[PDB]
Amino acid sequence: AARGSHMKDNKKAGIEPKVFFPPLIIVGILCWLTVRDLDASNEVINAVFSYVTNVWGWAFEWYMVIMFGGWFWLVFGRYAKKRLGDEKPEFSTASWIFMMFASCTSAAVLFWGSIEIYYYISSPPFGMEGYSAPAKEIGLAYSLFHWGPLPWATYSFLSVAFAYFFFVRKMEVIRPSSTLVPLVGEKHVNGLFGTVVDNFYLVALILAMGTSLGLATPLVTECIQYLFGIPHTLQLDAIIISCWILLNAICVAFGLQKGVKIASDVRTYLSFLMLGWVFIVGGASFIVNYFTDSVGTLLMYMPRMLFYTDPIGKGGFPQAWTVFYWAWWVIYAIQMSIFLARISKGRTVRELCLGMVSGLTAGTWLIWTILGGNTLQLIDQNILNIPQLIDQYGVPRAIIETWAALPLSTATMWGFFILCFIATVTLINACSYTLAMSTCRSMKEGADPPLLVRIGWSVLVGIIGIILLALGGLKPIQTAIIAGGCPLFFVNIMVTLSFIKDAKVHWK
Amino acid sequence: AARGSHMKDNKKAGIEPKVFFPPLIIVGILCWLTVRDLDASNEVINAVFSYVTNVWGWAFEWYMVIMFGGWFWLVFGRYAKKRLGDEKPEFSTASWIFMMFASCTSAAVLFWGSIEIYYYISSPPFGMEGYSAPAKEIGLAYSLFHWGPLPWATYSFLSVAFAYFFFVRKMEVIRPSSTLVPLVGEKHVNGLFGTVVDNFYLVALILAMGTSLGLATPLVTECIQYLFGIPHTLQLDAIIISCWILLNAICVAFGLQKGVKIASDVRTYLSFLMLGWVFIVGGASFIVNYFTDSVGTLLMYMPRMLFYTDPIGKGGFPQAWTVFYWAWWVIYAIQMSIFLARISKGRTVRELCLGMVSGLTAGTWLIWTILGGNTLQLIDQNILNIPQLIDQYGVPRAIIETWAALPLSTATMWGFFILCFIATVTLINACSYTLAMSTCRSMKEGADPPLLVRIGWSVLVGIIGIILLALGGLKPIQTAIIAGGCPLFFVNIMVTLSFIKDAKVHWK
Amino acid sequence: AARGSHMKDNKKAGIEPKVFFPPLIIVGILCWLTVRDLDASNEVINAVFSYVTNVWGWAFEWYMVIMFGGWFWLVFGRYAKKRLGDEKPEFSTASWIFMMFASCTSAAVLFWGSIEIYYYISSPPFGMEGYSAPAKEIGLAYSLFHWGPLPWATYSFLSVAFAYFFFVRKMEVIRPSSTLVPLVGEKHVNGLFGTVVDNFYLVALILAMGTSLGLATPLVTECIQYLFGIPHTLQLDAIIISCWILLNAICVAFGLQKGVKIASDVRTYLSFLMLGWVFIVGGASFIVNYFTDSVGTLLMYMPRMLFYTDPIGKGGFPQAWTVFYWAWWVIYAIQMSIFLARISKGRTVRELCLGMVSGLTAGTWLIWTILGGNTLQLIDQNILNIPQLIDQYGVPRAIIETWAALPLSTATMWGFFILCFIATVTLINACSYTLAMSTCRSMKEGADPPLLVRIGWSVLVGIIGIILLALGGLKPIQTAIIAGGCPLFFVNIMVTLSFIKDAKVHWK
Ligand SMILES: OC[C@H]1O[C@H](O[C@H]2[C@H](O)[C@@H](O)[C@H](OCCCCCC3CCCCC3)O[C@@H]2CO)[C@H](O)[C@@H](O)[C@@H]1O
Ligand SMILES: OC[C@H]1O[C@H](O[C@H]2[C@H](O)[C@@H](O)[C@H](OCCCCCC3CCCCC3)O[C@@H]2CO)[C@H](O)[C@@H](O)[C@@H]1O
Ligand SMILES: OC[C@H]1O[C@H](O[C@H]2[C@H](O)[C@@H](O)[C@H](OCCCCCC3CCCCC3)O[C@@H]2CO)[C@H](O)[C@@H](O)[C@@H]1O
Repeated sequence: AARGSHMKDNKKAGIEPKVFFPPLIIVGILCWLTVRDLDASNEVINAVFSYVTNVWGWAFEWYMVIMFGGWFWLVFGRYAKKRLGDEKPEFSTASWIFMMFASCTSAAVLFWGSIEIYYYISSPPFGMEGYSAPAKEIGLAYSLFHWGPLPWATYSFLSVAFAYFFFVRKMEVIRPSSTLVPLVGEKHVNGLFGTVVDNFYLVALILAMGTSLGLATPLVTECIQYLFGIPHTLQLDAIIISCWILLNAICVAFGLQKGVKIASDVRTYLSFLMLGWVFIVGGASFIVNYFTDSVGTLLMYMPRMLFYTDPIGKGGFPQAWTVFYWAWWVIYAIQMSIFLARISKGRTVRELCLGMVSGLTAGTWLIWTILGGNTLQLIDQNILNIPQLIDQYGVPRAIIETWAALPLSTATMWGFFILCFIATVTLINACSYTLAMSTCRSMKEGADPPLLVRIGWSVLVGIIGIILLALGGLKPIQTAIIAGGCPLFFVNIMVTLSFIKDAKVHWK
Repeated sequence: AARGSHMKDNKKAGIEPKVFFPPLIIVGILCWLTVRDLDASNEVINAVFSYVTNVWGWAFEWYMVIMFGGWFWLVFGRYAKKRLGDEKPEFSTASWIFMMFASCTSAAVLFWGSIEIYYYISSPPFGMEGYSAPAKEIGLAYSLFHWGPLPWATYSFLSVAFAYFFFVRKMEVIRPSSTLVPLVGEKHVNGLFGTVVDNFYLVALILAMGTSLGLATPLVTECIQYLFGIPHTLQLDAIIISCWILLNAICVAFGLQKGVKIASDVRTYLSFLMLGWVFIVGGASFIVNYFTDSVGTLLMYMPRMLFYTDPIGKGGFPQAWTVFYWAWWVIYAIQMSIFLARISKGRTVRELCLGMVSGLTAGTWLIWTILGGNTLQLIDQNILNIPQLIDQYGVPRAIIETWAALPLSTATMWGFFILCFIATVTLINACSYTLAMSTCRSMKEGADPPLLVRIGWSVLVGIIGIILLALGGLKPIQTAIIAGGCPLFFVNIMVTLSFIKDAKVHWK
Repeated sequence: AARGSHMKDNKKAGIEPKVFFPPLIIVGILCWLTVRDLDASNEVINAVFSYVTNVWGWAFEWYMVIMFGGWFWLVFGRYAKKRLGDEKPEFSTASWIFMMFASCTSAAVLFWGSIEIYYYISSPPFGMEGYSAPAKEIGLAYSLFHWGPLPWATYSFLSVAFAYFFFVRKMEVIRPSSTLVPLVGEKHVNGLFGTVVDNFYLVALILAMGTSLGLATPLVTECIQYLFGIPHTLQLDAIIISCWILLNAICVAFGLQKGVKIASDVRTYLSFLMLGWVFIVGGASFIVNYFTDSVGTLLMYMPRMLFYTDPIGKGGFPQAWTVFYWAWWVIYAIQMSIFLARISKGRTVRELCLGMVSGLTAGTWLIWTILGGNTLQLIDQNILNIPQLIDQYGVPRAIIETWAALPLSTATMWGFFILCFIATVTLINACSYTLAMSTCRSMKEGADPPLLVRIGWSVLVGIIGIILLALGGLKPIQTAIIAGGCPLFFVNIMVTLSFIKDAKVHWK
């Protein structure tokens, strides 16, 4: 225990058993149990989904309401004009929006963007009849709601909190625990409380990352089946997941940050090209008209959508969608808010709140109205039988089918194939990075994490994906999200309370 | 006419014939006529209800709209930051809310809270079908509307006006007339104009107080019938009303202010216990879910509910409920606003407007969603046949039946019995006090009113209750409220105009 | 080319070939082609209507949304407190409102005010059933929308822009082109760009003026047929149009500005008398109740109405009405905004925005609810068969029939006859004035335009009316409006961008 041991900040690199082992053990144990009996796992998975959504769905809904309220408080309250770092923004306002407008590009987004409208239209909210005109007229509006300005505004409290911690308090924050000192004290932060918090967070994050794989993988393999004729099987999925891991491993080992960043740029520009293409050849005039109509419908129904539980009719719509999506929002809040904070030094509180909500919803509104308007038309015109395609082949095939129904079919599918593939590479890279940084001992800033830790995490995330795929269907992915959401409900609130308490003292 | 007669402020105690005799004569004459022929009275009662609501319902609706607008003007306008008395508030912000949150406890509230949803659900607005899902889905929302933030916000103009008169102008105000000097001048105030105004007010108030009895009494006697087996009759009602009068008389004569105040505290805490109990054992999960859903529905329909007259379909919904309840709101505005003003010295205008609307609706929202969600479930599950119970026994019995349907039935009914009983004691005490103070000569501050005047008024109010009960049903109570509302429509407006005019001069 | 030619501002009077000839040629050519084959013109007219509304209707809708947003920016933004001229307003606030509240009086307003509800009720939006209760309950609300605070608020940007140009920049502005210097530069303004802009504007205006005639004329002749027995024919219409032209010619030639102004005053006061009469004897109680109900319905549906395209059901409602009316709004924006600017010197930006929206909607709300509530009742009670009347005689006859159905039938029709007649005289006078001023060389301020130019334009406008009448029905009038609207979509936006750019520099 010597010598010269406590004569400075820690300054050495490696794993921190505090937070490295428990996640590994917990996710490992869960994977093993899931695989023991896939049919009984699915039975429990379904019971967990139904229980949380039906019994605690209301709390997820009130969380979004409160956070939405917070956005107004930030935009109009005492902090509106506070600068987040006295320096000038490190980006032009345009590159700043472009960076948000770019982070919207993802594989999960192409998944839900392409298919969620089919579900809204066939099993409508508010007791409407499946496939009726009124079901069709509310379909996109409900996307504009679940992926619009309201959900994005709920990230504002956390984004401002983190930019305040980074740039006014000048704290290095990696783990949630590090922001809670104003709230519970250093004893609790550094003790067991802060350890549990950080471990619950990491588990939720790990599961969430697996779900991203679980959704992105089948899209890529359906593209592969369509383009090359290689049949989509669970083995093809395990093969592609392996390639991503190896690719990641080669990128990390040889430190190709430069190349990965360029890939990130290509995915962003390909996204624009692909959406623009779908718009131009998918029925531009209908899409513009349908979007316009859906805005007014969204504005009218919004308060109804925000507080919807269907307690009389019990059709289950809010439970299946709103609660699940809100859990998705809650799971990714800290992660997304940190990234928004980082690109926002020098901006004012109100500037951050207005800009992020503007640029981010532009991104998501565009994706869901173009892909959703395409899908809706294909259903309307009987070009596809989506129910039949799903019952036979699975959801990912039905999605690929909405893409291949467009002109220049083979070229279009090349575009999408490339998009979903690079997106997943940059997602794996980013995922492995975050997990490594969060489970290793405090290391000098600007330094990359221990390589073997980083690769090891990518492998565990890949395992989770293949199991989710083995389990089959949407339900396992949805329940992993709902599960992770439950703890992070409390973690998110704790970080914002911590910010609010600190700000009383150091922001006046 | 001497001597030394006008060498100071009046400083002596007794009745003021200006305002003591006319009310007595008017209410006496009305009681006598009503009793002459109960069946013809009821016929006229019904015709007065239908006429005012159908022909002048729109004016009651626009009154609430304007007053609601005024709330925004107060919160965002030139007066927002004005303090109501330069002193520090005489209560902590918590005890201040608790005092509003406490004034919500009443017998009339348990009456309407328990039953109004049955009516909304069986004879729905907007042409919906009775007992349909959509009727059930709007039922609580319509309670959240009639007893929510909008009606409470309409008291803000009067509450601010009175706190301005009490604490900035330092005027002793008892009667409405005393605030009108800036508006019509001292001649009119002290002359016939101010006398008519104060007499119309007192008559409306007297009728309104009778209706409180008329509603509270049958609840207590249904509790008595349930608990002790004593059949509910008109004679049992006259007996209980007598006991309240005697109780009041003993409390006043021996000056037991201390004890009455403690009773007030018990009723407040019993209310919390009873509502909490109903919530915990009445279907907590359904109640939370139904409340959440109803908020969104309320937010969506609010503008429609605010301006509703049903002029095409003529189903009569707004006339039966909204207009009647708005008359109820209008009748009690001055009284409630004076009480809100008194507990608000030292608060700013905006503080008063935000706090009262927050604390008061918390109180009323809780009462109507718990009691209404209980009742709705009992109807849903066919535990009770409310229509049958009402046709056979009357509304009060159906209400008691929703309470007795809960676990620990006998204990629960003891809780409610005690609640409605003490509530009525403190209501009678407060009622008799106000009437005495308003009909007697200006007396030195902090002094209790002439005892025989005070008891005499409690007796006249008791008479009005027993007649209302003799008349039977809801209609007589509703028409007395609508009748009183008509004059006070103009009185309320006069006080706020008076405040607005004065404030131009003395508040800048 | 001499001498002393460029030693001052131009200072001489006559036509400016830049902008005098092209309009004349273009409208002349169009008139001639239209008349060549009335049945084929109507076929093309119908195809132009369907194409613009269906394909580009969305752009008209987003234009109103953006302009509406601008109103909030003006009321709450950096310019809210800027004064439009440092002088004191040249009118009392009352005479200022009265002047807006007066400009609402017109023949076109009596036309649409009287009949549009019949169309809303018989061919309802949102897939409702014709003549159903819900169709009737939304009917007036849709008038309150198309002629309410939202459309009036969209004039605020242009009204503020022109008052800024007139009173802060002290520029003489007659033609749109003259405001674009900050936007495109003097070269473009004085060159071809500014010439095209001003010519497109003048053509749109000329067509629009013809439509006013095309609507006002048949109302007057139906009144003439009703009162005097003279059969309504195309020849009677050509005769009345001639009388207006001659009347105008006599008024202009002998410079009877005084008398025309008095006529303007009479029309204003007659309007009040006629509306007040219709209200008092047309079912006051129903009208008050129906208006109240319609406000709440309007507030609830507004966001839905604002963004409505009906892309699924394709019932065509928004295309037939909203898009057409928005084109009407767009066509008259510059003209109306100049007039609002002129009567608003010395007012602040926010004052102009609040006052104009308040006074103007008071005017239009009153007209459409009184005339629309009258018409609705006549349909409800089966006093008239409007469809039958229209198929047989045309729309103008059905309108006159709603007026003649009121008590004192002969006197009422005298009132309306006089109203529509003087209204059209003052409209022709104002129209001819504007066209003259816009097509003639810059002349010294306060000077009347060349008389023969002024009369000549009134004649061309009269021709356009008679052709529109020869074409028959509503469609030609609607398509001329939609046609003119398309160019002025861009002209309106250009003036506001020009104002915004200039204001950055000279308003701080
Ligand atoms: O004096 C103490 C401080 O209080 C203020 O807080 C206000 C802010 O000034 C004010 O902008 C803010 O308004 C937003 C309140 C929350 C509204 C939530 C709803 C917004 C609209 C509909 C969705 C929900 O309300 C806060 C209090 O409720 C501000 O924080 C400071 O300006 C002020 O100094
Ligand atoms: O200059 C004169 C004074 O005017 C102001 O009054 C404004 C206030 O500043 C401003 O806050 C207030 O806004 C509320 C207007 C009423 C809105 C009613 C609607 C509110 C929202 C929807 C329900 C109805 O409007 C008033 C005028 O309409 C304020 O009284 C002062 O700040 C100011 O000095
Ligand atoms: O610092 C730069 C300037 O920015 C401000 O602009 C604000 C204004 O202060 C602010 O009042 C204004 O609010 C209105 C924004 C547009 C809202 C449109 C919606 C309004 C409600 C629903 C219909 C549409 O937003 C502007 C920016 O979006 C103001 O122009 C100045 O006060 C300020 O100095």
